[PDB]
Amino acid sequence: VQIVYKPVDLSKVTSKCGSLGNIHHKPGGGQVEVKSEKLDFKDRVQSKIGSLDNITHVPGGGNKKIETHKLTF
Amino acid sequence: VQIVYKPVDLSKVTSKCGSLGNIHHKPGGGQVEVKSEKLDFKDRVQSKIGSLDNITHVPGGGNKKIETHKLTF
Amino acid sequence: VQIVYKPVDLSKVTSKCGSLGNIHHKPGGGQVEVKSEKLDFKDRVQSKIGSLDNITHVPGGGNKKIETHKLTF
Amino acid sequence: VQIVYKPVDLSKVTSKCGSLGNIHHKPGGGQVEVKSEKLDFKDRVQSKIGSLDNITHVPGGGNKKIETHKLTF
Amino acid sequence: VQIVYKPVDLSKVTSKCGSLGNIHHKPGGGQVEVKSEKLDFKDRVQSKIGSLDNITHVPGGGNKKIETHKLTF
Amino acid sequence: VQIVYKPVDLSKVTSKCGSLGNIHHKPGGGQVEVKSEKLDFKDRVQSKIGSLDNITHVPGGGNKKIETHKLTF
Amino acid sequence: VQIVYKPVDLSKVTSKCGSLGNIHHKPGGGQVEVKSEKLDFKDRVQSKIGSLDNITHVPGGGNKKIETHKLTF
Amino acid sequence: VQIVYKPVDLSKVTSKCGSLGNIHHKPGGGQVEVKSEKLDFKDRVQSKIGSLDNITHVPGGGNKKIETHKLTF
Amino acid sequence: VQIVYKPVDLSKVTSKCGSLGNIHHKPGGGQVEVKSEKLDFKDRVQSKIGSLDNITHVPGGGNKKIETHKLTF
Amino acid sequence: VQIVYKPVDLSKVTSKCGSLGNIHHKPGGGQVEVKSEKLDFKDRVQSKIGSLDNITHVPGGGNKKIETHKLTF
Repeated sequence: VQIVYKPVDLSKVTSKCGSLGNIHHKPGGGQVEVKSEKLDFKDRVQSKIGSLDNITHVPGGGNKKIETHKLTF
Repeated sequence: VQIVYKPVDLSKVTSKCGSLGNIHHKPGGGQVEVKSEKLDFKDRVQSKIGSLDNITHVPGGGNKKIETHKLTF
Repeated sequence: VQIVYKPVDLSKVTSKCGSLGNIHHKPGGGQVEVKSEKLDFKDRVQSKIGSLDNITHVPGGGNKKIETHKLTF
Repeated sequence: VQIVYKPVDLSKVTSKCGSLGNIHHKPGGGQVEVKSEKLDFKDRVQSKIGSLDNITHVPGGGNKKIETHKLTF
Repeated sequence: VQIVYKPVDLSKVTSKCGSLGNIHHKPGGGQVEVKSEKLDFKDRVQSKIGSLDNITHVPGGGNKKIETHKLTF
Repeated sequence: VQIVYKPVDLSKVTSKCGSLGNIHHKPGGGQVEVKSEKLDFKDRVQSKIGSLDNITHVPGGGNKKIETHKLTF
Repeated sequence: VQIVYKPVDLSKVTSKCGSLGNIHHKPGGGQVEVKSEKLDFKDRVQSKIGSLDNITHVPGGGNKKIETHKLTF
Repeated sequence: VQIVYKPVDLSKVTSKCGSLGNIHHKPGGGQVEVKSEKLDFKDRVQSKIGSLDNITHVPGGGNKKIETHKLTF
Repeated sequence: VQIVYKPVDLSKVTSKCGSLGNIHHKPGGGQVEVKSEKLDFKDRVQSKIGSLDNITHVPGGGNKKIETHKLTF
Repeated sequence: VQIVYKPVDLSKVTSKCGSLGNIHHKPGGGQVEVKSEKLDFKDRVQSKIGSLDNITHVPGGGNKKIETHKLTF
């Protein structure tokens, strides 16, 4: 049994931008109310309960390359 | 048994932009109310309960390349 | 038994934009009310309960290439 | 049994930006109230309960390359 | 049984930015109230309860490369 | 010339209420936009321009008696 | 010329209430925008321009008696 | 010329209340924007421009008696 | 010419309340923006420009009697 | 010419309250921005520009009697 795994990746993920700006984010407050009793989180649990979040994200690039290589024998 | 895995990727994911701007995000508050009793989250659980979130996302690029390579023997 | 896997990808996903802007997002608040009792989330569960979210997304590019390669023997 | 794992990655994830700026983030406060009784978090649990967070993120680049290589025998 | 693991990575994650600035972050305070009784956190638990955080993050670069190599015999 | 003005008022305006309650008022926000140029208000002018008001009025009584007595010679 | 002005008022404006309560007022924010140029208010002018007001008024009584007596010779 | 002004007022404006309470007022923020150029207010001018006010008024009584007596010769 | 002004006022404005309480006022912040150029206020001018006020008023009584007596010869 | 001014006032403005309390006022911050150039206030001008005020007023009584007596010859 002979297994050869040799994928080739010469790809390009790119961007160019002249001018990025004059970005205004102005949230008018607000009310969040959460009521619960018992929280039992067992395995690989990701959670957010009760939030009023404000996020401004302005990267010059922000490009992504995600890759998975899985070989199982 | 001979298995050869050698995919070739020379692809391009790209963008160009002159000017990006004059972006206004102004949420008028609001009310969120959540009531529950028992939360049992067991395996690989991702959750958001009770939220008033405001997100402004203005990347110059924001391009993505996602790739999965899975070989099972 | 001989298996050869060698797909070739030289593709292009691209964009060009002169000017991107004068984007206004102004939500007039609002009310969200959610009532529940028992939440049992077991495996690979993604959820959002009770939300008033505002998202402004203005990428210069925003192009995507998604690819899956699965070989099972 | 012969297994050869030698993937090749010569990829590029890049960006260029002339000018990035005039970014304003001005949250109008707000109210967050969370009530619970028992929190039992057992294994690999990531959580946020009761928050009013404000995040401004403006990287010049912000590009990402994420890669996983898993070989199981 | 012969196993050879020799992946090659000559990739590039980069950015260039001329001018980054005039970034204003001005949160209007706010109220956060959290009430609970019993918190039992057992293994690999990461959590935040009751917060009003303000984060301004403006890196010149901020690029990331994350890589995992796992071989199990 | 003899003028006699002597009206007699022994009237009663009354109310009785056992229990007043469980009153819920929950407006779902909304948008109001008003555009004008020149406002010239000269004499005894009462006005409201551009509003999103919410009024809850729950008096135990709220009874009124309005009376005008005008004698002109 | 003889003028006699002697009106008699022995009236009653009253109320009785056992229990007044469980009153909830929860406005969902909202947006108000007003644009004008020239405001010229000359005599006895009462005005409100551009508002998002929330009023909760719960008097135990709230009864009123308004009376005007005008004699002109 | 004989003028006699002698009005008689023995009136009663009253209230009684057992229990007044459990009153909740929770505004969900909101946005108010007002733009103008020239404001010329000359005589006896009462005004409010650009507001987001929240008023909770819960008097035990709150009864009123307003009276005007005007004699002109 | 004989003028006699002798009005008689033996009136009563009153209230009684057993218990007044459990009053909650919780504003969710908000945004107020006002732009103007020239404000010329000449005589007996009362004004409020640009406000986000929160008033809680809970008097045990709060009763009022307002009276005007004007004689002009 | 004989003018007699002798009004009689034996009125009562009163209140009684057993228990006054459990009053909570919790403003969620907020943003107020006011821009102007020239403010010319000439005679008997009362004004407030640009404010975020919070007032809690809980008098045991709070009753008022206002009276004006004006005789002009």
